[PDB]
Amino acid sequence: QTLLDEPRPGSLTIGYEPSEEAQPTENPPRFSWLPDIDDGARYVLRISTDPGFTDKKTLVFEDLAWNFFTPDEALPDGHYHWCYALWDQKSATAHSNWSTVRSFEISEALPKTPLPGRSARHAAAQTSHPRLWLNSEQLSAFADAVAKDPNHCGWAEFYEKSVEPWLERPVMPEPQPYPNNTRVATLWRQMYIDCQEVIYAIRHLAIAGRVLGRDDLLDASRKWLLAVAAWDTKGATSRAYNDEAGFRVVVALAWGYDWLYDHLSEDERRTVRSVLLERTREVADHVIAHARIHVFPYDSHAVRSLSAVLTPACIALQGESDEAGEWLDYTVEFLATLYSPWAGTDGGWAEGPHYWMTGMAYLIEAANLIRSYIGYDLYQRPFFQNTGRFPLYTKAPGTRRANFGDDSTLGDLPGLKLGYNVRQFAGVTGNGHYQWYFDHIKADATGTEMAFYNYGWWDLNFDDLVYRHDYPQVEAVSPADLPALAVFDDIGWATIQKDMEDPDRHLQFVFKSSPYGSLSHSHGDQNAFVLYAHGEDLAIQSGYYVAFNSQMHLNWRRQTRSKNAVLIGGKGQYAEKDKALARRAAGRIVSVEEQPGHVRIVGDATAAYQVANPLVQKVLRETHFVNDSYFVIVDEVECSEPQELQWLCHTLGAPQTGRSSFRYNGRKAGFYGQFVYSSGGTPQISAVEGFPDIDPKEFEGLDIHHHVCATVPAATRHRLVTLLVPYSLKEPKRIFSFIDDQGFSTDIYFSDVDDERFKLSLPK
Ligand SMILES: [Cl-]
Repeated sequence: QTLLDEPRPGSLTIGYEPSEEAQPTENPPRFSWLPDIDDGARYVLRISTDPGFTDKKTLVFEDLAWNFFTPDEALPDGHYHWCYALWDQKSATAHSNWSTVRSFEISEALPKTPLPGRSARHAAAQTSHPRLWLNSEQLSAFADAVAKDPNHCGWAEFYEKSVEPWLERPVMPEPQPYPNNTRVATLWRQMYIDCQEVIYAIRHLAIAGRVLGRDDLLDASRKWLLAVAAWDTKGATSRAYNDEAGFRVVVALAWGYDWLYDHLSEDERRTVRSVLLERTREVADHVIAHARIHVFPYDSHAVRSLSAVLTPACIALQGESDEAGEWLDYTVEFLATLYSPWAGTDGGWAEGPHYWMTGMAYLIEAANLIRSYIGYDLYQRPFFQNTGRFPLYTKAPGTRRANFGDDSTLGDLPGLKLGYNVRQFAGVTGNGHYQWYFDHIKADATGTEMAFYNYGWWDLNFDDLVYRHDYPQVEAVSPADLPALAVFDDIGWATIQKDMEDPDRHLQFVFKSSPYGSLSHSHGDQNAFVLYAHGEDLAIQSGYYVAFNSQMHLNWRRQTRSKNAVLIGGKGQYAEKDKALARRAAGRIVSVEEQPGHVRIVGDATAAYQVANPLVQKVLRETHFVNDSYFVIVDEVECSEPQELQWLCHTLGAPQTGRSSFRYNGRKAGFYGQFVYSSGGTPQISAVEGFPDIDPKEFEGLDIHHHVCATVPAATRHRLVTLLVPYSLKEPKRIFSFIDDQGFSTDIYFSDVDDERFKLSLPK
């Protein structure tokens, strides 16, 4: 008997799930285990209520191709055990010892989301073409419906905006290598934009041809398709040379092959298929063998190619490639089982809302294609049921700098695709708040549709056509009744929204203390907050995108010093390049409490500071949202040796400072901050301009931002209480405070101008 190797998990691998440390969130559970030493191993999985795994009480899933699995049926409520072994295909038996036994509970509260097995999915997949978006029955019904009314699903708008332009256009010439195979940003981008247009032309002409019964459009589509099929698979548009170009060529070939299938001669089909298979194999070998996302599921670049590239290519190829059958199974099973380690059960996305936009964009495409083709609906999984609200609470219309993480749009209004993604989730859930969000994001942002960051990535007219055909339209509902508080526990984000519909009263507050640390597109921003109030960005996410790996990115935006957060002993949270340490440099939401007039959120960022400073023993931050009007921030820090405390807050313009306060006024709103209590000593307050130690060429011609720094003398214990009062410039506000520090606790009494009161009581 072979001895099964059961490797230790790492910071960037899958874990062994389900278990008592990781109870299932769905029924049936999503199973994963680290693979044996032999990468060409097959597995057998056993599930039983009997931890002895007696034959009659046990479910057995034999001959599994991969180290992850979702069963095709929900389990009865109860207590279960599971193990796995290596499986010998020929003799039909386990050829290794059984793994560690792990346990889990199934209750009725768990959403029931089974994955139809390989046989059922293969049987559900029709043999005819087309397959992508519409089957032949649907295509027929849609053609009849467009014959009776050219405005059916907005077809007339789609034809005009997304088909018509390609009728005049000469077939895109094959992209050329760079001067001396040395990549330049302009040429790299133009190249993948060129390949994106090849998707649009081939796909939209073919669709128009089939919908309108027009052979001439089919002929025009075919012309682009054969030209692209003739491009050098080892040339400039290969995955190896420019993967962005390579990805797009595969998608173009897939839509053309699928929708022109019957229009192409058998020989033309052979030409296209051969090149489609060859290019698809390049992508599949990268996702499966190199990126190895079934072991390393955080690789979003590889997950994107699985979703956006593999899905359409493999669907187009079904029945005419055994390889493609296997790659489609992997794709479907991966999205059903392992997608995604960035996703929280409450709908949060650990990388932040900008990366939610791009990530969801390509997940949505895969899910829509798969639902149509085999009738399996990924959106039924609870993450997708919940995730529409993440951008609703972190990227509300009008907010520019009021969230966290890498954001290529930082400083601008929320991107169009955020609304479009959320509309998809409106369709799924029937939620009218999601529709409202779509309407308002679109209104604020349209006119940027043809800009390279949208046009080079998705045709929104096609998104519309597909959405209107596939989903019932949801009526927008005012966010006036939207819950003020949304907690995303798994990722450690807490958000408050007030008066979202009102441009003069709208508040967006977000607090972050994440178990994900500074990993990947997250920063050293645990126990940090951002604040948009009275319709303006006040306490901001600072700096500019510039580029990944710029000084602005690495030395400002990743670092705690750019955040509305504390520094201890002159040091921030670990935010360098070591991925394991980045993940270790973590926070967590300790508690959230809510009653009328008082929201209390507690964050613990101890590990986050400890990684870079072993002197640190405890780092807690409380944020109080008081009487729907102002904030009280409580910073509690313990160290083994005297360390000073710095309290930072960032703004678009220069703050003015005082003896125990600072103030910033923007265009229509403003806020003041006051240090009402500091056990470690009276804070010294400074206003700082710009981005220290950052190359000014990186932000040339752009306005500098500012921050206030309040420094408390070195102490082993800090308790700092900061009152933050936002206001409309039309009605500036003042909050009064009294400290009662006698007793076993420090009591702070707050009152407004109408003697409305709040009492903070902090045990000593
Ligand atoms: Cl979450």
